[PDB]
Amino acid sequence: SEISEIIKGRIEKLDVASQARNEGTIVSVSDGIVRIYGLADVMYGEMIEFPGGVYGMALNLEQDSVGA
Amino acid sequence: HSRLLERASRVSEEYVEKFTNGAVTGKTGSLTALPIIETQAGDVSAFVPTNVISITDGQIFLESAMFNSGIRPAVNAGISVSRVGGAAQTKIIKKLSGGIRTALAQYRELAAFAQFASDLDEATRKQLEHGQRVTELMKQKQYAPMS
Amino acid sequence: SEISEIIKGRIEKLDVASQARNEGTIVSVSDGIVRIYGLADVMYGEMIEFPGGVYGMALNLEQDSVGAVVLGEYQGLAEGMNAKCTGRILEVPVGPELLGRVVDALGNPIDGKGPIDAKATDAVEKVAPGVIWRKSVDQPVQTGYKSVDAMIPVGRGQRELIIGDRQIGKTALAVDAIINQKDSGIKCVYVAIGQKQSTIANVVRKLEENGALANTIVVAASASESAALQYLAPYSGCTMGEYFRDRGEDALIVYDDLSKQAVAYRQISLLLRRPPGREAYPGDVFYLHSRLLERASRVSEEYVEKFTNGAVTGKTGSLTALPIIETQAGDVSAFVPTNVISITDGQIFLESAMFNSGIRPAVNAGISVSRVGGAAQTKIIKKLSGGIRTALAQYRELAAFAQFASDLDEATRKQLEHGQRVTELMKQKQYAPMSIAEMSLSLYAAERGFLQDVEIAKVGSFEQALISYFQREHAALLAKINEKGDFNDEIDAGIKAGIEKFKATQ
Amino acid sequence: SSGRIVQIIGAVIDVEFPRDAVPSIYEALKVQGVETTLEVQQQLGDGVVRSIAMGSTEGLKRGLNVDSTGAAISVPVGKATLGRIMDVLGNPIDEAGPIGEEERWGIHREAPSYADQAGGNELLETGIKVIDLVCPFAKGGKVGLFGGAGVGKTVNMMELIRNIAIEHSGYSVFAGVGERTREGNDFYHEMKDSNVLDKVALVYGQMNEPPGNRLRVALTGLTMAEKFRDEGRDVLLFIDNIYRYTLAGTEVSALLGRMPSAVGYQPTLAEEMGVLQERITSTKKGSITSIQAVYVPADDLTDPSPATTFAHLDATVVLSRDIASLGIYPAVDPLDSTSRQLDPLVIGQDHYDTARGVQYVLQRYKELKDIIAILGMDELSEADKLLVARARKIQRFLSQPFFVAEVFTGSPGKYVSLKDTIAGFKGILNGDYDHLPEQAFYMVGGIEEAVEKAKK
Amino acid sequence: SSGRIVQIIGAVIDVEFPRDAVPSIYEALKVQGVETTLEVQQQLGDGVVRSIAMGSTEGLKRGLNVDSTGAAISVPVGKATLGRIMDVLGNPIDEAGPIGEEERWGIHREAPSYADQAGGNELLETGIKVIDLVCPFAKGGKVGLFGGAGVGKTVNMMELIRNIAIEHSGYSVFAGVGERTREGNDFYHEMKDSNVLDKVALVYGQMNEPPGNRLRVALTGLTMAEKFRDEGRDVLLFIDNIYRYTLAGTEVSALLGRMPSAVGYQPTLAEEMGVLQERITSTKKGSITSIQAVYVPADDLTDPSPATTFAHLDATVVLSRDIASLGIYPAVDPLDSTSRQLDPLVIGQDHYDTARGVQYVLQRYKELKDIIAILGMDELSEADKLLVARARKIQRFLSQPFFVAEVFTGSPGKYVSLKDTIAGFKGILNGDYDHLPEQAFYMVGGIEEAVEKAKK
Amino acid sequence: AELTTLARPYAKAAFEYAQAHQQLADWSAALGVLAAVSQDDTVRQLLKEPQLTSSAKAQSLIDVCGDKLNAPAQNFVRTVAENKRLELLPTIAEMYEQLKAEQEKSVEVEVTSAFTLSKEQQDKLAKALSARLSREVRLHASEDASLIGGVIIRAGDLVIDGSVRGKLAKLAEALKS
Amino acid sequence: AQAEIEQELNSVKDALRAQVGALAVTGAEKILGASIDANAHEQLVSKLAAE
Amino acid sequence: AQAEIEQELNSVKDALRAQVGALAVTGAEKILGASIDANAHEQLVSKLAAE
Ligand SMILES: Nc1ncnc2c1ncn2[C@@H]1O[C@H](COP(=O)(O)OP(=O)(O)OP(=O)(O)O)[C@@H](O)[C@H]1O
Ligand SMILES: Nc1ncnc2c1ncn2[C@@H]1O[C@H](COP(=O)(O)OP(=O)(O)O)[C@@H](O)[C@H]1O
Ligand SMILES: Nc1ncnc2c1ncn2[C@@H]1O[C@H](COP(=O)(O)OP(=O)(O)O)[C@@H](O)[C@H]1O
Ligand SMILES: [Mg+2]
Ligand SMILES: [Mg+2]
Repeated sequence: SEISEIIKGRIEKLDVASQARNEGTIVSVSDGIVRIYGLADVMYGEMIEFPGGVYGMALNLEQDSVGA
Repeated sequence: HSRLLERASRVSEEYVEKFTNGAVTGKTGSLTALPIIETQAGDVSAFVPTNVISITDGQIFLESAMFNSGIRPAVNAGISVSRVGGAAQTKIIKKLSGGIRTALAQYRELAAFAQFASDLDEATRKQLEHGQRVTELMKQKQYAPMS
Repeated sequence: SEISEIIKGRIEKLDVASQARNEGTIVSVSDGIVRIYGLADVMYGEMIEFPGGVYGMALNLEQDSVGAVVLGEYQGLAEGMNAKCTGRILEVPVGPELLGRVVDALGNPIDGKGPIDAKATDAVEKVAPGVIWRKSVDQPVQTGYKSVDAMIPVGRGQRELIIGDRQIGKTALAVDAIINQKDSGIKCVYVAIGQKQSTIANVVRKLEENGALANTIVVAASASESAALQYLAPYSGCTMGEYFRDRGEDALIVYDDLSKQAVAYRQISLLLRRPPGREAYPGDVFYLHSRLLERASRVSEEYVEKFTNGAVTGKTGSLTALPIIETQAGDVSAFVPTNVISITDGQIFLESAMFNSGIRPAVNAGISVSRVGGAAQTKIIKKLSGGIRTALAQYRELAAFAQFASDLDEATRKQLEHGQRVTELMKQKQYAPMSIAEMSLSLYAAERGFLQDVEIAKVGSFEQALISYFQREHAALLAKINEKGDFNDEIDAGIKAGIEKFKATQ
Repeated sequence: SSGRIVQIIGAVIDVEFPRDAVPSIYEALKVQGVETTLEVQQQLGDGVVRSIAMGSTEGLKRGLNVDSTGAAISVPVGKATLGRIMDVLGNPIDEAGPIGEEERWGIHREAPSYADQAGGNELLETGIKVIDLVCPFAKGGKVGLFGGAGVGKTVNMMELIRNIAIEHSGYSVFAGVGERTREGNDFYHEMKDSNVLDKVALVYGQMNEPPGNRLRVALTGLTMAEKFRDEGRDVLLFIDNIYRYTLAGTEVSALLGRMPSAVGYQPTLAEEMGVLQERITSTKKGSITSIQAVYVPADDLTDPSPATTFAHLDATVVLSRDIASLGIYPAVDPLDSTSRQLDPLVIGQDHYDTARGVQYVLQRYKELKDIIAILGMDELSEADKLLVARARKIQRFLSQPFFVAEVFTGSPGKYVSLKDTIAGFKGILNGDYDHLPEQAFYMVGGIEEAVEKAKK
Repeated sequence: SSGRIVQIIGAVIDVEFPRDAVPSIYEALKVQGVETTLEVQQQLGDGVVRSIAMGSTEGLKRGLNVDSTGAAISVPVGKATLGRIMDVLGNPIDEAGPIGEEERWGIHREAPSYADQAGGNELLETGIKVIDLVCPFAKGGKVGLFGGAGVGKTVNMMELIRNIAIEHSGYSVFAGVGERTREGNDFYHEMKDSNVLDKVALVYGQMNEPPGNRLRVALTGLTMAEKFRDEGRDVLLFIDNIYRYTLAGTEVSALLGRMPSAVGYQPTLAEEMGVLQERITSTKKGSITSIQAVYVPADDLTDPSPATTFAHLDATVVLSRDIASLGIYPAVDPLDSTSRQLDPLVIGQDHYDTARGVQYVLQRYKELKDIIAILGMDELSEADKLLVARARKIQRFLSQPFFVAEVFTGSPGKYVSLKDTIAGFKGILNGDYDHLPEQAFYMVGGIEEAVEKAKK
Repeated sequence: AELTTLARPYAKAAFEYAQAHQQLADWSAALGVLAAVSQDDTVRQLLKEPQLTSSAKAQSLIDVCGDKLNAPAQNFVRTVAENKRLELLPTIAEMYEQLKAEQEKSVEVEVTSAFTLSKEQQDKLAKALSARLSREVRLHASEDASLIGGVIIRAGDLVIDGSVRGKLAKLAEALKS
Repeated sequence: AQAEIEQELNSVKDALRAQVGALAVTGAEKILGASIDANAHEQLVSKLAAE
Repeated sequence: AQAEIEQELNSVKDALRAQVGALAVTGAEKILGASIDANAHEQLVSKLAAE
């Protein structure tokens, strides 16, 4: 098959667990679409807040990542 | 379609006798096929119509303009053709229908050319008159076959 | 008598020491693409060496494997075979030793006449001379055709496209343009891409029968050869043509099918899995032809003195290109034709309707154009081509009235027959190139009205007889015009007196 | 060593071998138990090869052992192949038992080198007016019969075979590629009943056979012709449809992991065609004269397959659906058909002027046709009225009844010598037969007959 | 910090950086030991960035070190760029040494905000009569230039370059998007000979450069123009061909693997055009006005490229081959050329009525000329023959001697004002000059010069 | 994609962790054991069933290895199983050593001599090879009777050949060209 | 026709020169295959150690 | 010429066999970088049985 967004060298699950459901980390950026890892409680169509006053909209809620 | 349509065939006496283990001898066997294909607004360039026209032993093209013009059988004699020809006809019909399709194909062309021309020779007027009669004869009603 | 005893000694003057070699192993082989595992130091464009004297070029340097294309036959290569870096980019032999020889896309001789003695090699992929090192195009390149040399002139360092459908004279026009250079001073290069081997041999047999082969380099990459060789052949031929330009001389190059080079580059790209665009071509198909065609140029005296390091001085070198492209049913809006029409300095359009109407050269002069124009013409042809343009333009406007010419007004009826006589003058035969003096007689005779009493059906025999008359009784005047194509009141009066005398006795 | 089937998808099969025993590209493999042959097309990696079945896969299973043969498909060649019907693998497909071969060649081979090509212009007479006039064939030359569906490719080829192969003193190879099984039976009984089967080798791969069979049948027939050429003989090679070779590659290309190109064709269309076409040639040892029928998808001559084929041929004969739709046969298009032998330095000025004369008259009439439809005939000038008559007659005089078409035409077949072909058209262009009605030139062989038909 | 090249596929290069040092989108990167610049297009994630080489990739290998610069491609700006030829990166392609720059600006920025827009429509007085009357340009506007070669395109650009600098204290910038190297050398010498070279900055992206260079050259030239606008000037930005800017975007989009849109264009077609065109406007400090040559694919005005470009054009200037033959060198077609500023609510009732009066008279004359040709000059009424006389006088008064054309015209150049232009045409329409010969109204400048050329 | 491409994230994760916690030798043994267990025909068959959940497959593998996996290794195994990558364990085990070797400044060379073997010979070249490579060299000598006389030294993508077969190859292409 | 005679002669003699080389390679191989000993193998290994 | 070439060809055909042994010992000597004569004797007199 093919490598997915969660499959990164820094996603070290040393402590297998889940914490921080209202915050995430940007995985990649391309032509106005961002992949975010960790936003566990984000709703479909919710406003996402990024640094420097920029906002995103949640469109793809997948097992491993959020597309905005 | 080629794997389906190549089964429709005529088999020799030797083929039937072997399969029937000698039970049937002196008899040839056959399967004749009449596949149907639908086109969109007369477009034959589509992938499926292109494939099937290239597999069969002939085709019968039905035209919508002819169907609306009163020729209900609607067989376009210029585009339709049989790759068996006269071998598929009885002696009487084979002799009487000699070059009628190619003569109808030429009459359809002569009519369009002479639409706005001045009086032509006897040969032309005679051919134009003979053509309008076989065209009216080829018309037939549904459920009314002829021996 | 024998030779073998004096050659073995040289082989005993070759190194046997160990050399560090960066190496990989073949992992997969398919459709002419060998994927190798290893080769961490191979460069984009470097040539790889496989077992058996087979060579490749690295084109996909991905993170985990190398995608390489075979410059030969790949059906003998296999998984587990060893692959070695060579440390070299692709280079071809260059120099005068290539003239009169037939070679493959790598410079190997295929004619069977023996080994080439080239004293230097050069890179197939190179950058074109920059803006500031060029000189404006103002020297002519005669093709020997009255329709092309009078209305669509080609200059030294220009790029003129030959465009049109299949089987209408595209190859004939370019081969005749090469034949006409045998006495000019311009060296010629013909590149055959994706042609069948027997067709290339009929052109060489025709170059040899007309005495043009000794002035021509023939580069071949036939239809059964690897797509990599067909993709590289135009660059190899260009590199052989650039030798003469960079050293102060002039050359002419013909690319017989740039559309077949584009098709070969598309095959390699889709097999490397590069993202596709319009008509399935890769995103850099414009850059493919543009990188090739911008090398055809005219360079200044300062570039030639810099390159030659002072050896050659006062001379400007050039490379003129005649790329050929085939259109499908007259569709010039296709992707590859659109790209090349925008890259070139002008276009010669050949038409199937004109070719079937007996107009053998088939040049549609109404849409064909040369952006260099009159700067690429000698003084005599520049003066006599102006009226030829007006007469053909008038004929294109008033050609339906031909069947109602009686009812036409006299002025218009006068213009109509002039247009029909100038149109019949443009018809010419294959392998019959005309010189500046011989073209001038025909153009002068029509432009000064000497055909008004000649039946449109006898214009050709009139032309052929007129040239034969001047070749015998006016040999000194033809020799004078052929020096530089100069014009003055004495030449004008001299030609007039000869045509008047011709009508009075022949 | 031995391999196991790991993946079957349609006609494509993957076989995994020890990483030290991976079979070569184009190598033939045999399945254990099942009677099936697989040719390696690609080495995916890790001891696995991708192959295409030369038979059906309905009986194949995952894990079946496959054997490496160490070579490509080897077919029988030489004198033993004459008067026999064979499949792609060279097996006999006639009930006459085994073939006494004394040698087997591999179907894959290099094309003759640039130094081995040979040039010749010996004119070959066909007996057809349109061809003998605008498409003069040459001995050792390559001919192509381009056309759509139902316009005459098979019929015309059969007439040529009859007017050339029967008289030809040398041998002949007939390859039926993606052909109707009924045409193959009619031709076999025809060669057998005509006593000419003794000098003709027959290879058949019809439409009912798997893609791999239709993809290599052309290489089998060509391998037999190459053995005869290399013996110093003069050979005739007839291919029923070379398009089926390209199509079999399109049908299998996507399953082989190749991205599609324009008009959904394999990205290797021009190379796969060049690799076959460069072997069908006349070298310095012997001469192969070849006639290929070329199918044109949807009658569009700009389709990538027909468009890539023109450059490989010496003589290009074009059949038109618009001419066939008017009851005119052979339906050759004189303004689209071409030949390299059409050159005054190869034939003569009289022939060339007659051909260009016919073309000029037909090209001008193609524009007056629409003018006559709108308005009327009366509005034309006298020269145009006079030209329209000769054009309509020349179009009809190009029609010739053929012996192979008697079943369809109903009339007897006719053979016209090039002399009569030139004489008649020259006279019509001169206007000598302007006294004859238009209907007199339809299917009348020589011009003389036309003069007689006008009286009936 | 520094990263390493991980993958090379044509002009597309992937580079891997430390997790704390990943470069930003559009950031410029430098390869160590080679003169190659990479512009970052996308952040793939896991430390890796996708960039497009701004040069050739031949000879590069995996593992080479790459250095981040901290900002986008930064080019020299200001007075030092005048009379110089530069590449996409701002390097001096002419052999004239380094540019005497005092400042450098990045090529990527947002368009001026809603609050930065000027308070109305102000005409740009070009000093050319036919343009200032029939094709009025607005300051900060975009003008589409249509026509073939050899019709005066280059001379018209040089005259505009001279007039903005000498009569308005402005400057010019020329962006050679996909420039032909031969034409780029010829244009540089023509401007030096015409003494206009010190009034313009030349930025060239030649056809043989990779797609990324041809796409960014328009932003490099626009960045130099933005600097002069901030100085307090009105500037001219010439774009050699706007279709080649669209095509370079299509090529880059295909290389990056994006899914293509309608007719095969990039999905970002309207956004890429908007990002370039929205910077060209009239601000509260200065105004960049642009003249852009437009190419129409397959002569189709509905094709996505023409369609998108026309949405940002304020005027259309058409150059005519026919008009040139007449002898009017400006060669602008008064009937086909148009402007959105030709509205009485913008230019006032007087300018509008004068321009529409000239167009009305010129239209009637074109209809009457077909009558004179088919039926003869006597068939016309007295009013129609009087109109023909005014139309011919109007047609010749649309001509003008330019300061850069003195070599061709053999007469000194003229700069006519908008006031003099309106007054001159208003009189000829009313008949105040009906006694003068039409030739007196040829190549004169203002209307008083026609009256004086007449006395003689 | 290449198993190496799919194993690169997992391997770099194992290495950055082993290095920051001084466990570069413990993980080598754990990954070698995990790779080993997964290849067995019984375990291979078990891992390919649709009945088991990702956690059940992960657990079964930690139980067979047991002490061989430290708390962190067992969690890494749970990450690999959750993502459905248990077929890449041999590849993941291999790439870990490569990152480690570049860290330790060492190379595993693979020398192949024709007919002679001596303790003096191995070191004689390990000095030059070390000097050239700027790394410690763990030679792995072996026998290649195919060679007429000489040795073939392989290290990374570098292949220093001094075998007479290599001189034969050179002499042969030279003589036939 | 005049040039074709010389190229034929030099082509055939060259084809022979390559065959002679292939026999010489085999000879050298058979000779070395019966001449390498420990005193020579050490010289080969120690010589390589300096390269 | 094709008939003439065959007359000279049959002379070189056997003349080459008289010197292939020298090419083999010099080749072996250059490959080894030392004297080979001590092991050339039995090879030089026997290899000619397949040339
Ligand atoms: N004066 C002429 N100029 C050009 N072609 C001519 C002329 N007179 C006759 N012909 C014939 O026209 C044909 C042109 O063939 P040519 O190969 O040049 O066409 P082409 O367009 O290049 O064909 P292709 O596309 O297959 O390469 C030849 O048969 C040639 O002999
Ligand atoms: N010369 C001809 N005379 C009569 N019928 C013909 C002729 N050529 C083709 N046909 C008709 O077309 C068919 C045979 O043509 P064929 O060779 O099969 O065409 P294609 O191969 O182009 O599909 C038959 O149905 C026959 O009636
Ligand atoms: N304003 C003008 N006055 C006089 N001659 C002109 C003028 N504009 C164009 N020409 C003539 O037309 C030619 C072509 O004009 P140019 O601007 O170079 O068009 P293009 O760049 O397309 O070639 C010039 O060389 C000159 O001969
Ligand atoms: Mg050609
Ligand atoms: Mg058929």
